[PDB]
Amino acid sequence: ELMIKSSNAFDVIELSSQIQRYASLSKINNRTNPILKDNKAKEFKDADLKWLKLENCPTAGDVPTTGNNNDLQDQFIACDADYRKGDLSYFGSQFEFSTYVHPSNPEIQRQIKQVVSYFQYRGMERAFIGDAAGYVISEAKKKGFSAQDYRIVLIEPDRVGYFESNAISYEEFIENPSARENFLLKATKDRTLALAVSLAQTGEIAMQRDGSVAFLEDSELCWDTAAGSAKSCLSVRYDTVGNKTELDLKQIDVVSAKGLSFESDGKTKTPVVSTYETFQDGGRAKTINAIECPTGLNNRFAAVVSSFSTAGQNANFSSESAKDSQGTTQKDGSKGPHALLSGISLNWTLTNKVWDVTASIGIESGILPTSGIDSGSLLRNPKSLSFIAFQWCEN
Amino acid sequence: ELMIKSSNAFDVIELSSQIQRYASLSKINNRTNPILKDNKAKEFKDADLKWLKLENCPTAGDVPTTGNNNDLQDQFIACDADYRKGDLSYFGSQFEFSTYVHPSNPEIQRQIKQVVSYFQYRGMERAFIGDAAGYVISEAKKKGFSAQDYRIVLIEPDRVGYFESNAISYEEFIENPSARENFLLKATKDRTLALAVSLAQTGEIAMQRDGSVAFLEDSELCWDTAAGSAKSCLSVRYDTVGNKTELDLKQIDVVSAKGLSFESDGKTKTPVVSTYETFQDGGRAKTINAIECPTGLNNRFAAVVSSFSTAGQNANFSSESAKDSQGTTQKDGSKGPHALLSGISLNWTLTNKVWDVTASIGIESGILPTSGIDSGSLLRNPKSLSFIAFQWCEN
Amino acid sequence: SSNAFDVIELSSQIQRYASLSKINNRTNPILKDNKAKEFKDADLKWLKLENCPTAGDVPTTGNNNDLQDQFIACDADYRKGDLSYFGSQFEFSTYVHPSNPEIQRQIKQVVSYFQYRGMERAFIGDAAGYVISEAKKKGFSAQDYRIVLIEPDRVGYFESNAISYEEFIENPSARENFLLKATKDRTLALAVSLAQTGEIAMQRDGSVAFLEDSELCWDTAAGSAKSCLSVRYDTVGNKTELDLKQIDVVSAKGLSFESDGKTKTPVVSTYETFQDGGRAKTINAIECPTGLNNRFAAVVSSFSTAGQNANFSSESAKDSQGTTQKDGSKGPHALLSGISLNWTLTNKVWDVTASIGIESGILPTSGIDSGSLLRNPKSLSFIAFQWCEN
Repeated sequence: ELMIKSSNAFDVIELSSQIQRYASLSKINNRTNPILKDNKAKEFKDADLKWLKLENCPTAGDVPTTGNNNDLQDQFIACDADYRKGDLSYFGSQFEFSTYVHPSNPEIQRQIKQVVSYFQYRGMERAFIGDAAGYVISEAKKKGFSAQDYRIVLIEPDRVGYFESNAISYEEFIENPSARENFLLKATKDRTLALAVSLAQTGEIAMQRDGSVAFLEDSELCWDTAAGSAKSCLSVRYDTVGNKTELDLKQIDVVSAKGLSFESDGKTKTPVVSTYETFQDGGRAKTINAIECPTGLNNRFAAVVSSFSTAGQNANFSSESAKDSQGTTQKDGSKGPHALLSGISLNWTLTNKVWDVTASIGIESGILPTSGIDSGSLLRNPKSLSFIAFQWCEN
Repeated sequence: ELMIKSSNAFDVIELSSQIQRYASLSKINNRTNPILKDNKAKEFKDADLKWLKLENCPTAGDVPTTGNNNDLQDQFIACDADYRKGDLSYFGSQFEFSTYVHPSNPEIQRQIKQVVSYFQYRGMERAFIGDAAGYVISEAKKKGFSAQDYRIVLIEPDRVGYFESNAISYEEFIENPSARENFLLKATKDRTLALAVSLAQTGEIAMQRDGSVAFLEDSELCWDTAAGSAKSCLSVRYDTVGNKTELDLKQIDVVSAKGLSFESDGKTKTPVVSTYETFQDGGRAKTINAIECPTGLNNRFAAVVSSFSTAGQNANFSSESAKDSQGTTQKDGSKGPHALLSGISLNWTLTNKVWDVTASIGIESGILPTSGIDSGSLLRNPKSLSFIAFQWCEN
Repeated sequence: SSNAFDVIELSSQIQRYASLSKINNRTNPILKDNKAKEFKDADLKWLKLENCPTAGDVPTTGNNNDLQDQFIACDADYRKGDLSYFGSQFEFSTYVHPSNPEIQRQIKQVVSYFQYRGMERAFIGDAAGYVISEAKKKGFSAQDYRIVLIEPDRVGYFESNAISYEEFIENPSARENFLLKATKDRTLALAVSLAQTGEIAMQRDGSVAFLEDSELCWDTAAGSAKSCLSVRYDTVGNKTELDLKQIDVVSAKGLSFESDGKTKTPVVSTYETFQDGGRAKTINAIECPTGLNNRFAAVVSSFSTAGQNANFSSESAKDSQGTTQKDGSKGPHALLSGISLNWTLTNKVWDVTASIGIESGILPTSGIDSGSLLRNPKSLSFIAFQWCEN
């Protein structure tokens, strides 16, 4: 049906839907919602609706615009709009709040709990605000407007707003003539009779792509998966025991990263990675490519002893499951028994994105030839050695 | 007017989406969803909807509050809501579950698989439930819900609720008069004719701040970035081959964390972090500060040999790229050749967030003087030693 | 029924379509031409997927594994109701594509016409009311919102007459003025062109992205700047970062990362010593994530030449009672020539063995240790490292 039964009922919904849209927003035209900057638990916004109009109106409203009148602006009602019309005449809205610290917007100091909008009845006979109410409720459903309560109220002026001296639910106004005229008594001359439209702020508020809206405390971000109907979720939770926040990824079996860094006592590192290393024949350094470091982090390295013997070049330690060790070179150049050991040196230097590792094993004197890779009292870059190389980045 | 059908339908979808919302939350107002604590496979909730109302209602419902009434309390339906009216009248909902361990919530014992909400038909000609159901499907599309999988059922009571004895798809009820009239034939006086609603959300549904809307399977969470037009995305996926979920973060170059923990065969670890260590002059114990462990984790330490010789005090190993080693102290007190080695001990003890590290090197007898840091057959906490200290936390 | 919802829903979808160069990683078909104007028809074949029972025009990725981006359903027909879909008029401008010689234009403008078929033509003002209220509800603005009469043109239609929505509503003289020109050579229609003026929400299908530098945040009791995360692009390193650093601890189950293109898990360590008796040591291999293989490395921590006559199992102190002499008794510690640590993976268990070479002529000629070799000695502690990699 595209025919408007009651123009007035239509207007009540049209205005209400925009009040709802406004109450759901933390930002408007990329600026904080004005209503959220104060810290009182209540505020009454006036029937003239200046507070709902753009600040670039001929008469300037309270709703922020972007830097430029250049761009299209988000808006709620026309600059000249007036809803103080008809039998149900807009009377203003009561906003209720609670204190709120937004995790990322410092300008926000409270959050909307509930918005109660009042539409004063100006029909000749008070009782038939009941009929008026019903057409509003009908029109809500027709226009897909979802409010959380409709009530008939009596409101008196307050210190800075209005309060409800008496309230009766819509249902009990039509379907309970005992409570109905129990309520209309109180309709004295400094009280205003009105339809009250309540909007509760629920978990249904949309997560905006600008990140202006936070996930509720203890809520979860979830995926459907091919595992079936079980959802895979993650969350940020705060534990009072220890007073630390946690990004809880434990419903997921594997977190799969590319680059990865973390902090240890203030310092930033990447996870250590390790390799098994031995020297090649010939007595030269073992060259190991330096890992690539993320921005701002420097290369680190450590070599530690795994296996060793005093055989020097006469060995093969490259297999992780067995060691071949043929003895120490004797003065006549032949392989003899394994000499006794006095020390091991492992040195490393980074040049040009390559680590050069050098080593020597010190042995008892008088065994080795005077000259050569194994000579004097030293086995140089020996094959009779395996080490584990550790690499990581840090700042 | 016969737009009583569309209005009845609006309420059906309104209630059904709140029921679906409730079913998707493991916590409500910071407390475990009451329906997830038990361990049965199914449960039927009653048409009176007490279970869906807040416990702070004049007549208390079962939905928890935060405790502090100052707080915004999330809610699903009004305290005086009653959806047992109209041609499609709420009759209760069937929840099916599977057993479940929540990694961070010990109070949870099961997981919702699905919820079906039943609306019994109170029209006097049964055949016209198809017509009523069409309005429901229409109200569903308007709110972003799927138009598929609606069913017309016959349900009967048993001790734990109502079960379906017969079912036909909305589509077959409409198009296949033979199937329709065969289904209706089983609609005996003892069975309740109902529309079975199980809402499914289209991909266009907005994400909500309570987390109750999950991402579609294979959907990603994406950010615009200064890199240009390409998005940067993460996703949660289930591999049917390995039967594991993965949080794929690889499309991002670096995952940058503060504290970090992970699991290895059921145990919680932090990443190993390492320092290069040597003893300072004088032969005394060394102190290394313990890393700060996340709540619940305990400090671990391991020291491994990197370089060593029998020089004892006559050495400097503090550089990673060179070693100064000047031989073992002889009996006259002068530096001599390097003595031969029998062993190396690295020892460590945790005291008040400090690791006390001691070391010694056993050597052949009859070299060292009889007194001093290096004496007898022992080099105490020698300088001629470098070791890598590994630290991590675990439970 | 759902007429007003439908008008805005179709119009938004068409607008979305219009705004897209590719649909399902294939060129938007409407761009593969060079004409300045095209009218697309009421039956909406052009907006339906090609894989519909009756083929539509919207391309497909080819493989049905993933959900195919779509606009309307295969059976959709919006030619009902008092606001009945009449077709969409697109205006284009010239374009030269860098890689596809068939793309020769880009969209400049689209308007969707919904013809009026209500009992009384005057009631189109009411119908336009529901539409505009729905449109604004969803964060849209209509561009030149107007009621029109259209006649067939060279291409598509031209608007022979038009009245703004406000004029039709607030000027009864302008309205019948317009309404009387409604002859048989024209169709009465609502002309809808939607612009997104509200900020939009993140969506279940993941099609909408967080804005550059947006933070995704969670309320907590810890307060500000402790529960937010973001993806930012560092302009100096030209790298993207997932920034979790506000949160005290990221707590994972399994975890993998890449080192120079290779996938790893973090190394995990244990303190190990051999049991009495010279037997080999078994260490259970950690569980690897799908497609990774086990790695192991043992390194020396403490040792002596005591062999069996020792206890190194305590991390804080070492007992070493000397080397077994020829008569089988405990004597002085022998001198050393080497240490081997060996390991082999067999059926999810790492078998670890060790030997310490020592000076000859000390050990007895038979027994647990003989010759010049200590096998799997107690006088040793090593650190064992495990990780997975591909």
